Amino acid sequence: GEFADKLNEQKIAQLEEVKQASIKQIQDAIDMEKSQQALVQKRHYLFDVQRNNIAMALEVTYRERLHRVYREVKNRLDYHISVQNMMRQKEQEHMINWVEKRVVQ
Amino acid sequence: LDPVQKLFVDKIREYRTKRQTSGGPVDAGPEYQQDLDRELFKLKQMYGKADMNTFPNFTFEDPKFE
Amino acid sequence: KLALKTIDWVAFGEIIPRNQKAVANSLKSWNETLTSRLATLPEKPPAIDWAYYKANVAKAGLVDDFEKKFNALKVPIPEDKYTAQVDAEEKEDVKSCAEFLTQSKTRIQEYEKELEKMRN
Repeated sequence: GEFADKLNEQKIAQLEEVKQASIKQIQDAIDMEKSQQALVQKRHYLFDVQRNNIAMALEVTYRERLHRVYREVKNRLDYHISVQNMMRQKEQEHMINWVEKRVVQ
Repeated sequence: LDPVQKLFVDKIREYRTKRQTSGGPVDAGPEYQQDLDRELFKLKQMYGKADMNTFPNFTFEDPKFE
Repeated sequence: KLALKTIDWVAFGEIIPRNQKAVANSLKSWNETLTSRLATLPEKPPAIDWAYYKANVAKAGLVDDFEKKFNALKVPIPEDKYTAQVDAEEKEDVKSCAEFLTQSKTRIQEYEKELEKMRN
């Protein structure tokens, strides 16, 4: 009678480890595949971030250069005006003093 | 305040003699140049140490990465 | 106009070893920084009201001299002497790409072969 029970419980136990292995292995075929899919697309992005960064940094630089030329020229131009303006004021200032000193005479 | 009016006249005349004068700024006084130069110097401070009569040089910075 | 290889950030998060997270972080922020920057830094600067300056000058054809000189002065675009990444990439494909993928495939095969048996 027991002949069966031990054997049977043995036989089940087996297919119980069999189903188990089987899940565990196919879960692993699964992981492997995710690992791959990732290394695929995935990895390039790192270098893409890097290349993008460069591209931008040159653009900013180009633009900044342009802005610098502007600022500096305009700056040279504005100097002449500021000067001119200062001269006038000083000349003017002087004239009023010349006037009062003379009219209050 | 009708008498008061004939003073406008007196101002103009003196404006006139000044304006009629061509030989620098009228009644120099060495100070003028001094002050001038002083303010001419502040503007150098403001606008930079270059020859403002000249078009600018440019050597550009290399880009920078962080 | 720029080309800019599009980028999904959560993937980028998911490909950096931990001992390298530092780098990756700085790489992200620079990008963001850089981006913000270009949003505010205009292609070209404002023009220059040359007429106006010409209108208020004192030294003769200074303005004419400058307007000329300004235009047809060609500002150099910076050399891209920086794409050694292309290289560091191709390298990590020797590495990541082939080597790993080749072994992963072979492992998936045996696993499959191992499920083969078990079917019988």
